Amino acid sequence: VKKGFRAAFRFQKELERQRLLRCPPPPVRRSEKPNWDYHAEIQAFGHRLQENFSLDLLKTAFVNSCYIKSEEAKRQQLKSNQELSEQGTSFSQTCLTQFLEDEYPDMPTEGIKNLVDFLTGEEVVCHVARNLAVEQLTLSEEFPVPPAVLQQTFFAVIGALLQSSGPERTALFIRDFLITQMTGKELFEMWKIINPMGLLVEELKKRNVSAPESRLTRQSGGTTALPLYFVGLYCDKKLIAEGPGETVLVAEEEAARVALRKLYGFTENRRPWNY
Amino acid sequence: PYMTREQERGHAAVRRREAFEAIKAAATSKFPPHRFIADQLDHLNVTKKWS
Amino acid sequence: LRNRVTDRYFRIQEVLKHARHFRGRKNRCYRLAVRTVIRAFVKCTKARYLKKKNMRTLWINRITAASQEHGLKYPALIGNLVKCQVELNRKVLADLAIYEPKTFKSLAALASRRRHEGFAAALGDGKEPEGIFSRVVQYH
Amino acid sequence: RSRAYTPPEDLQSRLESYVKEVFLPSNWQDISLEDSRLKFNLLAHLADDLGHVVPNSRLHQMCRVRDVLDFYNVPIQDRSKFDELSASNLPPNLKITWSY
Amino acid sequence: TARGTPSRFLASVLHNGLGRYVQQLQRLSFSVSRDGASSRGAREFVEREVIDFARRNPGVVIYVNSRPCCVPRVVAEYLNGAVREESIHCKSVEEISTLVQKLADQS
Amino acid sequence: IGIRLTLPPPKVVDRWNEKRAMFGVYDNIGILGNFEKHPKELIRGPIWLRGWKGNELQRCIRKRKMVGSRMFADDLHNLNKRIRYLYKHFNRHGKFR
Ligand SMILES: [Mg+2]
Repeated sequence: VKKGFRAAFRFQKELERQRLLRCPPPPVRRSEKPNWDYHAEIQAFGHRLQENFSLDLLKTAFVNSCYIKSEEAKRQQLKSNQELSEQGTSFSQTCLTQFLEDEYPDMPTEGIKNLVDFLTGEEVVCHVARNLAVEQLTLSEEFPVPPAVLQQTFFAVIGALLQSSGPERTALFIRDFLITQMTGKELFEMWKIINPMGLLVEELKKRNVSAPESRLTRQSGGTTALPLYFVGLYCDKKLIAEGPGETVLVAEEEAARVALRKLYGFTENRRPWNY
Repeated sequence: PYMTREQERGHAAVRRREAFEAIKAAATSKFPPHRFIADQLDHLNVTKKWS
Repeated sequence: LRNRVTDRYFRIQEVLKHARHFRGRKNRCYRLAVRTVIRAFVKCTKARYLKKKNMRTLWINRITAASQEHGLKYPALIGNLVKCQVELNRKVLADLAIYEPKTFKSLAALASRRRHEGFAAALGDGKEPEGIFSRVVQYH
Repeated sequence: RSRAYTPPEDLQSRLESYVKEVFLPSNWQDISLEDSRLKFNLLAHLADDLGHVVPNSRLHQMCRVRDVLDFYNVPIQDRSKFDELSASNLPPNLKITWSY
Repeated sequence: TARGTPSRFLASVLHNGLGRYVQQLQRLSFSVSRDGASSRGAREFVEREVIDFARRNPGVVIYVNSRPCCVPRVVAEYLNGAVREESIHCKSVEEISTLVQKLADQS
Repeated sequence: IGIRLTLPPPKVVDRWNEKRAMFGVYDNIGILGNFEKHPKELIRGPIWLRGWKGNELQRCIRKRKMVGSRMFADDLHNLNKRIRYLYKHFNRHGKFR
């Protein structure tokens, strides 16, 4: 028994750490930990993004309808979220279609609808609102905040910024948080399609150009388990696109996708977004 | 050479002498530093507390 | 024992957090883990020199390969780009070789054009007009 | 009994009144307190009145009446640091607590 | 060493410079002993520098807890939910100021 | 693993004990009690080191000549051998001479 206290204290806390790694507790929400002042942190959320809100309106932007119902379930022993989220998602849909119709004038509106339904999807918006401290300020029933609820609160925050400071500042907000989520993503990672060849055929009918001949430009290792093909797509013996693949069908479909990126201006070499 | 050896003689004796008088002067000006009351009393602040 | 050492689990564990990924008993037995951990740190600092060296030879391999695609050799490309006052370096030329092969093709065209003006200039000797790409920009 | 001191606005006339009541000429601010009874009466009246006493660490420092005058018009303000920080007009993102 | 440690690629949090710049530091949590020799430089930091600091960036909410600690800490929390706990044990005010500005400037 | 698993019982120390509150009193009995006692007449301990400090060979010599006559037999014997050893060490071994 070695006399002293400091090594027993250090060892006591290392045992505490191995207890936390072996059996970690279920994650508690942030408002149920020390160092929380809700009002101060809503104000901080305002100043963080570099705009002003009417603070009561932003406060109602974080108050869900599930929270009021389970809260009144807890009373027996507040304005909801839905109006602001309605306004915010209506506005963000029409402004995203404004930006994406302005900077991509050749896109089909099916494509603009799938882009906008990507930039306002649950995956994108929930990825954005967990890094703007929206989730920490959401008054929700259950933790972690389920993704439909958090989508609703994010567009509620957009609605509150709209009523706060008009359509131009929210346009810059949506530009700076939702549009930057399509950086480094290809078009058909966002607008998924089946049968790009038929789509390319129909688009070439709309420009009054003939149907393209798929036409094998380069190949290698044709009789092996690792071939490479470049199928080209010619229109009146001038190619519009050419793409590679492991088989011929794969390369032909992919050349169809290259042609569709080229018709719509959504190439890898397009002029970047001007911020 | 730009000069003969007769021409160069003592053409830099002053600057050499002043340089060595500087070396000599930094050598003979070596002494313990000043000790201050403020440093010794400033050790009392290790038990400065709040009220 | 007046004062014997209490805090010795932590000295051992300062060494052994660096050895947890070795093999054999080097990962657990301090006496073995110390020799291997020291020896790992010495390699870790002498490897900074070799990181720089091996990147540079990697770039010379990639510039060599990409310039052999256009018929040039590596000394011809680097020499006759210096002589055009294009002071791009090996990292950038290797990255242009992979990612921007038209810029790399035009750099190989600029270097072979300069190389031929070097030939024609150093063949017809005497007072003559200099080459067009052979001219230098004087800085004062 | 609280160490807070706020100097009065009629302190010149009060202090002068005490100097006359312990005595009296013009240029009364340059009266030496070399007499020990005179100093005890003067500072004892002021301590009795103002509730603020010249400490032992400073008691030899006043050799003129002017020095007592210059002593009794520094505001000695006494409160806890929790009451100094929270009254120093905090921005809305500082929060200070005192687990004491 | 690099083979012992994990590695990652250079990134931002939500494309942090594209649209606008967002301060990635949400909360600081100072905990400072009232009577205690290790939190002296923390005390002089709360008295002198923390109000100026709290005004120079309002997106950061700062909690000074002031309990009887034996080692004072600062706990930086970030927008992406990272937590950096650093000690300000026996540091001068200037060293604490450079540490807190270091935590502010990073992600 | 020679480290203890539970932290030990706390060390309750009374700083305002009788001994601690009155430590150091009558250290100045000389200089402000008219020099009738020295402070070294305040210290209690072995009779051969009241107001005397020496290294170990000197402590052993002094102990032998001051109290060695009534020392026990094998203590006296151990002490004679310690003086004999410490003699042969201080006088014939070391670095500096
Ligand atoms: Mg080298």
